[PDB]
Amino acid sequence: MAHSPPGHHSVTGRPSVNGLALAEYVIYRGEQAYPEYLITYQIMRPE
Amino acid sequence: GTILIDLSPDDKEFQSVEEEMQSTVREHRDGGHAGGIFNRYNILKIQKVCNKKLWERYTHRRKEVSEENHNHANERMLFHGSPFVNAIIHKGFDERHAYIGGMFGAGIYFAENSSKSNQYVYGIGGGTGCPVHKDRSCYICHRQLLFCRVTLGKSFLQFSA
Ligand SMILES: O=c1[nH]c(-c2ccc(-c3ccccn3)cc2)nc2ccccc12
Ligand SMILES: [Zn+2]
Repeated sequence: MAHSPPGHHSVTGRPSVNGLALAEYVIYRGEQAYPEYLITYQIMRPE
Repeated sequence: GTILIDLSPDDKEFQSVEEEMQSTVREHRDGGHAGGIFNRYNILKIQKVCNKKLWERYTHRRKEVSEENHNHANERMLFHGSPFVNAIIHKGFDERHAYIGGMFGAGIYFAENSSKSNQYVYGIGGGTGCPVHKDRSCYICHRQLLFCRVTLGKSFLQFSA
């Protein structure tokens, strides 16, 4: 795993083209996330 | 040490998690190639993941980050899709769960859009799709995502295509 940029704890990927996309995030220490919910699902075929 | 507790669909907690899943679907620039073609999900089950040791590992690091950032963890709830969901819920996130080739370097990636994380359920690029039918847009096979508590602390902003 890489290191966070010096002086930072994560990276935020802000979309700069697709105006509808939301942010994505990266952490470099597994201790910085806890898997609170497990969601079981299917994708639905559009009508 | 991990226990999974089912949430009832009548529970407000089930309902708020389902709403975050459903309301953060978007269209993807690959036209559905990686994650499939869909506008919404059929939620089958939502379980609380309970592990005391893993929770304390999280809160220990959260306090370290907060103390480095004027008592602000900058904690978010974010989606994670991965072929290794089973490993994650039993053993915790670590370096073997990192996307080595990701746009922002080798780390563990999370999304605000549930449909972004859905693209990784069967691996990078959707891999070969579901194991039963080899279909990245399978409407039959059950998928799993994690909705995760994530400490961002001071986050480096990358503007990005
Ligand atoms: O939920 C995500 N998972 C993943 C992802 C990517 C790769 C892997 C992985 C982990 C170990 C070995 C091979 N692939 C696990 C999860 N990448 C994302 C990128 C952007 C936004 C969200 C995600
Ligand atoms: Zn299938």
